[PDB]
Amino acid sequence: ASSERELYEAWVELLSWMREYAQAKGVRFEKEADFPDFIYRMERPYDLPTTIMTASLSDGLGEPFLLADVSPRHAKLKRIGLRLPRAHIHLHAHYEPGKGLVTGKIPLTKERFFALADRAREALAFA
Amino acid sequence: MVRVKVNDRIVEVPPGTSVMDAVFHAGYDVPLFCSEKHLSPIGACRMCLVRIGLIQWQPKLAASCVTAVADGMVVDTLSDVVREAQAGMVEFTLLNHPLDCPTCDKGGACELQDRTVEYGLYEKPLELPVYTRFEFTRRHVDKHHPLSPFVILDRERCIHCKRCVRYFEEVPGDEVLDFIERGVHTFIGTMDFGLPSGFSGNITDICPVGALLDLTARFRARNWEMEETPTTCALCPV
Amino acid sequence: MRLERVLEEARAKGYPIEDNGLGNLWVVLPRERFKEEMAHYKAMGFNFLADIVGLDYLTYPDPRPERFAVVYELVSLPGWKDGDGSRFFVRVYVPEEDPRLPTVTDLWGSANFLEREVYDLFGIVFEGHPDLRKILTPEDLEGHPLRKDYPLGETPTLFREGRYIIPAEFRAALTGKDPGLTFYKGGSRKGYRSLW
Amino acid sequence: TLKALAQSLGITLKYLFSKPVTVPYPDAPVALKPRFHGRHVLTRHPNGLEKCIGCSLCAAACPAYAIYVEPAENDPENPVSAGERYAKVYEINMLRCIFCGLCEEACPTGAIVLGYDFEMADYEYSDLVYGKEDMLVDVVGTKPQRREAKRTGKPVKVGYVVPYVRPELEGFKAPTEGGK
Amino acid sequence: REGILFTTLEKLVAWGRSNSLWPATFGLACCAIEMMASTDARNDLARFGSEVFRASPRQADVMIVAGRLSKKMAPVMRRVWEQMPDPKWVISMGACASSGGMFNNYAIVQNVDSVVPVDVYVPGCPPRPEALIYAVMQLQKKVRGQAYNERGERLPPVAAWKRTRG
Amino acid sequence: MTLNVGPQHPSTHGVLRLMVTLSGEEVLEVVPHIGYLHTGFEKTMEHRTYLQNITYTPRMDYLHSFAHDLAYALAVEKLLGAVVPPRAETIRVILNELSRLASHLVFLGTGLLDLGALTPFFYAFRERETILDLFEWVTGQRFHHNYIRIGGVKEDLPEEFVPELKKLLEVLPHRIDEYEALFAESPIFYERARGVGVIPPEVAIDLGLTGGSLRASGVNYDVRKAYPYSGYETYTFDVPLGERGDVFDRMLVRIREMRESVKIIKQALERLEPGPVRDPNPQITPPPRHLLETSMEAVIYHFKHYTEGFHPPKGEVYVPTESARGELGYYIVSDGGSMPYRVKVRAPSFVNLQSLPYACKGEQVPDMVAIIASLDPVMGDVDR
Ligand code: SF4
Ligand code: SF4
Ligand code: SF4
Ligand code: SF4
Ligand code: FES
Repeated sequence: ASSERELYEAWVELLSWMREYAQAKGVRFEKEADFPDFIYRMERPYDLPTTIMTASLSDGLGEPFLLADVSPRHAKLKRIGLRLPRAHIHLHAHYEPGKGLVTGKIPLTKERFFALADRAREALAFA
Repeated sequence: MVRVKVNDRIVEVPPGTSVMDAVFHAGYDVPLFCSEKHLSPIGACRMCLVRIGLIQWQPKLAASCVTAVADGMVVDTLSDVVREAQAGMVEFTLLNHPLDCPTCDKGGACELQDRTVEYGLYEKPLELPVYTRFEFTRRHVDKHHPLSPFVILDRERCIHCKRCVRYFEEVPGDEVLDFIERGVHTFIGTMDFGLPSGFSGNITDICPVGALLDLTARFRARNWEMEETPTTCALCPV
Repeated sequence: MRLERVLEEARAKGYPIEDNGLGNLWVVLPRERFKEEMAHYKAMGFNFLADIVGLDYLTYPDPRPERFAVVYELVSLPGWKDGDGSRFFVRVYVPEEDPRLPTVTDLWGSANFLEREVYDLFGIVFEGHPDLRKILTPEDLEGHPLRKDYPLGETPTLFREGRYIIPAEFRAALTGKDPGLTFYKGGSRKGYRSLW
Repeated sequence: TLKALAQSLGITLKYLFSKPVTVPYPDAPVALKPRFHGRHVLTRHPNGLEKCIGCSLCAAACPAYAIYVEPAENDPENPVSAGERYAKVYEINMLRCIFCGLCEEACPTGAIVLGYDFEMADYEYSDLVYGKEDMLVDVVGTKPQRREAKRTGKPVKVGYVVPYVRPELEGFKAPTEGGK
Repeated sequence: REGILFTTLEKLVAWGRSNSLWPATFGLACCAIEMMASTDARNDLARFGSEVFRASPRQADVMIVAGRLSKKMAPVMRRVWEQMPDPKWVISMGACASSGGMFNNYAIVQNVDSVVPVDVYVPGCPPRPEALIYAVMQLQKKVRGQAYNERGERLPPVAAWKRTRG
Repeated sequence: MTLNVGPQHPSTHGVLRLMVTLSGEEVLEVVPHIGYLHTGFEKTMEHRTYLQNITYTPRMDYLHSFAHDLAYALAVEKLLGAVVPPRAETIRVILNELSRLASHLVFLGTGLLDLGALTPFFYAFRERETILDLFEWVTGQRFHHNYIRIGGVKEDLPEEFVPELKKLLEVLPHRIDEYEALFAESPIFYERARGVGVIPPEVAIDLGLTGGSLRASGVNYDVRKAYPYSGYETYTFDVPLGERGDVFDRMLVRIREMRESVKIIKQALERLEPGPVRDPNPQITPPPRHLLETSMEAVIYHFKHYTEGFHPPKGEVYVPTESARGELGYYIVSDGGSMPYRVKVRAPSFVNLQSLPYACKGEQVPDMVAIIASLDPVMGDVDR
């Protein structure tokens, strides 16, 4: 319901992290997508806390090692997903009220995400 | 030659031939996505599924194109059930096809697009339209990946055109691509990272979506606007 | 209904009878027999000769017997003290080689000018017509203009730094003959209609 | 006959003393309705980001072909519009603009939104092919109006009012019964 | 010999000329019907030196080329133009005239300015009457010489020395 | 002598070059010479889309614009068999009749202007402005309109439309009368009009005249009755008629029409309620734009519609209609392209003009001006 909001707020959060890691390691970031519902929004209420629907971390070859996508506004089954290229690792962030934002059921933290990132970055290291 | 009747018209057309071609000769038509000129079919698009009588009717709609012909055959294409199904498959196709039309530069050449509008439309005279049954979030995957000094790749364009991968086998017999993950997780990639084949660029044309485009003319003009000037090459003695 | 005594006759004389499901009807005649046939109709109580549309079938994506075809629309004004509302077309395919045809000035003075237009726009000389002149176009431009063959006359539109558009390839538009970018078409893009 | 002649005069005489109904221009603003079609404005988001992407849908719609549009792909770091494509050149030849409105209907960014302008007229052909920056939601007048207002140093007015904005426009505030 | 070449005269006479504008409309289009509108019935023109609104160049020198035209009209218009007195102004009214709107065709004449020189364009088909007012206000101050172009560039106080006058 | 009355004169503004064979005090015959304007719309429109063609339709009728438009609309609609919502159809008649009134306003406005006393024009124009204000409201356009769209108009009415519409229906009856008041008495009116404008009903058909010329000679011939098309079937109203071909008769007819038109308005308002405004088959109709946001299939069809535009099937089509100016209709051959393979326009006024040397037999020289004017020339019919 309003789950939505905290999720969005979480999505920003996560994104923020993605940038941080990006700068931290100096690794390449690229915003991928923006909301359809921003484009074709044109007088109908927009209030999303960012404009960004999809964004990714790339190796420095334009090849991502990590993709990060939010669900759109009215697009049901609202979750945020991650997936590591060539790994078949598909992560489904739910939000759980009374907890926070959970990875399956385990609460996400930044470090979790960093660990995922480093193992990605270093392992797959396509370039 | 083989005695074919597609619906209301009969044609001779020698044997070993695809139903499909006789269909088009007959001035009857179907949506088509997998198989292509100068290339061995596969069943993959499954768009050429018809029913046939020879006189009974198959219990499973065979890809006409893939099947050979038969004398005394009836081919049914104006089938109500076909049309419904066409739409069906269309919808299925559209499930993750990312919305990008205005900036899609497959565009006027989005044959896919044209089939959609040709053969699609909900089963219901309407008093209210329908558009979907889908509503869940789409897949989000790979884009803005330069594939080559000439070719940009934004992956979620692909319909799983298998055409290019196929091309590489059929035509040069030199391969550089492959499907990667399985099922829905799948997607085509290279591991050449820049394809050192002397023939490559034709895939742009082959790509029945806008995944492989000429970056050099990316965001420079629109499909319809161009004058497509048939003329002659001289850059090789061919 | 006035129509019907024409219809049985038409059938009797074996003339092909076109019909659109929109309830519009043509009668395909030869040139020769037209005049008299049409004479008989006015006599049979055909009030009003509404139209003469000259047709150029230079390029068509189906075969037709002739390139030039005329079409009359005859009507019976029921609001008049005679008439039944009996409205129907007569089509008459026309040799390109002879752009002749006897007038129907003879049965309506409306015709006069109508046929004049048709000389201008398509090449047809209607036999037995006083005055051919353009009544609608220059006589300094020749070639019986408004034909498919006839030029379309475009000019590039101009924008800053001389940047221009050429209309005739700008268009994403098409004809049925035309294929566009697509290698084929079917479905909707081969037309569509409804019944529901 | 004769009676009438008198009656004729009668009514007109009523009207003579009637205080008239005409509106002076540009001394009381012209009355327009919100659906009115003036000079196209190019809109933007509150994100300060131009809506248009060089959609160029309009261009198929324009029967006059009144649009010269050079496209471009936005800066990734500094995108002039959030999109990945924008209109690197946006020209409109007003000398033949159809102001299709169908234009608006095709544009999906809703970039193009007819204005309330009509105060356009100049002496030179090529000045009347209005540019991008003249076609915004950020200008303060018509090209000649503005060009006058600098050399003269005078401010602006446009002499129209609507009952209220059209919802479609949502940037620029026009004089609306409360301006001129 | 036309009222110039002393400080006094030129401003005087120019005020005279500017304020007395006598429109001769050259309808052949929808423009006309809006033009009769443009005359009366909401707004006036008599306060801009116009009782002349009608067909004699023997009454006017303000040429309003109002409407989309054909080949057949070019020499005609030319000649009509010629049968005006020596100072004379050319309004090119509306899109239909000015550059041929939405027609690209042999029949038509595109870019009316071909046939005769122009000093004022006023686009829009239809335009608003009021735009025409704005235009003649332009044309007023234009012949007054208190005008430029959009590049600051000055210009003569007449339409009639861009091609030959007579 | 053969007198040469050239174009643009005096304020009659037909391109008219007229060879008047005179007796030096009478008209014998006029050989009209015309066609000094022309475009060849019919050509051009085969080089534009169907949607595009709707641009062209009001651009050849200064008067009742919407009728051309409608007639063309109908033809298309028939062809692919599309239907129109009832409310849509309501709106369509309203605009149509509003446009008829407009036409009449202009007809009589010009009538006065052309010759006779000049002034009342301006009053008729006041009303015209009112009408224009109504058009402005709903279509944002003074005239020329595109509000009508395929499947029905393209958006809902203003609420603001309702007050003003009532308002003007209040004023008009009285106003109409007062214009009429100028004519029927004024024994000079008689002496200018009655005798002239002669032509037998029989010859009206032979040379082709259309209603309000034909019905100006009181011959009942409403194409809205005879080939009744939408809504009018179920609307009462009668035919206004004269009973002889003269100027005199014409003039009075028109006044009566207006009153009929007003009752039709009145009827219409009753029959007006919410509803979709165009056909909801998105195959054939462009979709709502509040849904691009939503589905791909929307986006696809939308994109497609406004680019390529549909393919109607192969066919010829014609519908007869009653315009303000007479028998209107489009004979449209489509080959199933994105543009038609033939656009024939039935232009009534043009056919009505054929009857001019006839109409103007043996007439008197100051009278001949009026006799042209009385027939109503819109040059678009003629010139095309
Ligand atoms: S591939 Fe085709 S359907 Fe997809 S965005 Fe591009 S043009 Fe549109
Ligand atoms: S990239 Fe294109 S051609 Fe290749 S499989 Fe995908 S859809 Fe087919
Ligand atoms: S104004 Fe709209 S339609 Fe035109 S290019 Fe911009 S986004 Fe596209
Ligand atoms: S610009 Fe418009 S109003 Fe003027 S003549 Fe042309 S079509 Fe008519
Ligand atoms: S063409 Fe695709 S299954 Fe045959």
